[PDB]
Amino acid sequence: YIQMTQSPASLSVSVGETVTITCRASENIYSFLAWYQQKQGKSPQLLVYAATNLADGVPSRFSGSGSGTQFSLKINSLQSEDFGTYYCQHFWGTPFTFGSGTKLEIKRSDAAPTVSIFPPSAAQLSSGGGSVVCFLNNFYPKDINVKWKIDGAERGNGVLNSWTSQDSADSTYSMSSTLTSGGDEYERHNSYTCEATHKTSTSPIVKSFNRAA
Amino acid sequence: TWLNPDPSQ
Amino acid sequence: EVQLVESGGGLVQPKGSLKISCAASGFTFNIYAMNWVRQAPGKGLEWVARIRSQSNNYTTYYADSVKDRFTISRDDSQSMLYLQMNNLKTEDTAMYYCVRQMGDYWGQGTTLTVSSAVKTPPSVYPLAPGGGAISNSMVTLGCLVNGYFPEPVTVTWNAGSLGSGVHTFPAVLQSDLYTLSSSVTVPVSTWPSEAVTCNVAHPASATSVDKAISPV
Ligand SMILES: *[C@@H]1O[C@H](CO)[C@@H](O[C@@H]2O[C@H](CO)[C@@H](O[C@@H]3O[C@H](CO)[C@@H](O)[C@H](O[C@H]4O[C@H](CO)[C@@H](O)[C@H](O)[C@@H]4O)[C@@H]3O)[C@H](O)[C@H]2NC(C)=O)[C@H](O)[C@H]1NC(C)=O
Repeated sequence: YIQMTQSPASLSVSVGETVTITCRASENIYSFLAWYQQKQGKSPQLLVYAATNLADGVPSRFSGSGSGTQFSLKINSLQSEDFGTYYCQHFWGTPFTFGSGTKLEIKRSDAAPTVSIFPPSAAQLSSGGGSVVCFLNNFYPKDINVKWKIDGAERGNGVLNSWTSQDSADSTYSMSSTLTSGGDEYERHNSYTCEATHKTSTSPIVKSFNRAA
Repeated sequence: TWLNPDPSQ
Repeated sequence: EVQLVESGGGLVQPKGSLKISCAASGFTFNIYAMNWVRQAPGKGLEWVARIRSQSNNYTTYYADSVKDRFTISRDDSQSMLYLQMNNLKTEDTAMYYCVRQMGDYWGQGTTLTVSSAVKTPPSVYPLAPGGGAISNSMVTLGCLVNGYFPEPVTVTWNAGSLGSGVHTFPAVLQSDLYTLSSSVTVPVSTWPSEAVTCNVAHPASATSVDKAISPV
């Protein structure tokens, strides 16, 4: 079977920049190779077929080249919309195997997260549960540090975080952090703090609330 | 070929 | 134009069976070879099966991890592509794509979830600010969706009015149960002067909760 190895796994590209994704084939596959772009929550769209042929309704900035065993896709002056995950696939025999993928991010000027803190719902309390939610909205770059503080004492137990995919609109990221606790364990303290550390500043963005206030 | 509906390889 | 619409994907108990479907239109179906491709949540694309046209005696091809277990078939009279899936395993959980010929057109896909976890309606909570000391003209509000199975859920705001300012965060497994939050940024002129409501929908458990966000 033919093993397609793709490179690089991920790229952080700025608008106007040009970049090339390469993809090598274990065996000789002549020119039987296609390129796909996939956007999150969507089906892959065909970019280039038979290695060098631009498919219908695809920008001329997409250039496929290569034949034999080494292949590469090239994007000239990458646009904002060119975000996604790029895959190669050979079509020389069964099974058709794919490259491991190339995650493509849009490079952006740094932006601080807007932090929002939320106390456990009054509806959730009457159910015996208690979750404290913290939103960190529209920031760049991706990596971000969240820490919790109850009554001054830190918390690292029931904290579970979720990032979003970089959005097409402004190219930023968002992240929820949800501290889940007993519901009885909640009412034993009153002060609750959410600390966000990010590239933009060394001083953490603190958002807090008092249960007994 | 790619544009052939059902190519025989 | 050319279109391939998948259907049939749902929650299946492990070692269970499911038939998924692909409806084709906008091209001569009976001359084209067809195939199924899958994509596990978060992972890459895996080719699963291929089936040739009648003129080529319908010869079939499979992936080793699927052989003797999945059977690809087609009804040319109804421009339909099928995939019979028997003895389903955990690793067969994926988005299943209906692909034409060698890859020129892809369907939107149906999700297949192979789990022994039970279907559960979500608990919807409103997220409203607390304490005080507001440092922004825009106030962000949210909805917490707690303890549900399986995926997906659909969170919109105001019947679909609030298009921008909305962030919906993926999901997480803890104990065979999913949890996701949603956020919305609105002016203090708008809120609480207008009624901001979230519209959570869980297709499986036939759930449609609408929660209003009320000042504390
Ligand atoms: C799809 O399947 C069909 C049916 O299996 C298939 O069509 C058949 O193709 C074969 C050729 O491979 C044909 O068989 C030949 O028929 C001719 C004419 O009658 C005979 O002269 C041939 O006889 C020779 O070979 C024999 C050994 O099998 C010897 O005994 C003999 O001495 C000769 O040397 C041979 O039998 C067959 O007629 C067709 N059938 C039809 C209905 O057309 C087709 O190939 C498959 N499709 C594709 C594209 O692969």
